[PDB]
Amino acid sequence: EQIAVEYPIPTYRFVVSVGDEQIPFNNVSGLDVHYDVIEYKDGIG
Amino acid sequence: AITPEQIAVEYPIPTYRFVVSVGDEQIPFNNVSGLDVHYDVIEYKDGIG
Repeated sequence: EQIAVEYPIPTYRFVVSVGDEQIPFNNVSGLDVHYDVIEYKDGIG
Repeated sequence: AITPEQIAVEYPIPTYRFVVSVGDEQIPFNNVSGLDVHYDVIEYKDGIG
């Protein structure tokens, strides 16, 4: 009983601080982590 | 309509799947090359052609 449901956080409820001061921004993007892929192949498969 | 046996019999073989044995042991490898046979050429010319 009492199934609990949670919804994701809205995207507009964010606060940005640069250095040690808070600056009201309008849009922040690009916080991505990217790793290269190294591949090695042998003759036997 | 071509069956896999027909491909095994008549089609050419690719060059990416191979096994290498060194002495009495098998060692995986990434690239093998240089398996060439070369002969020298001996020439002799006559005065009449």
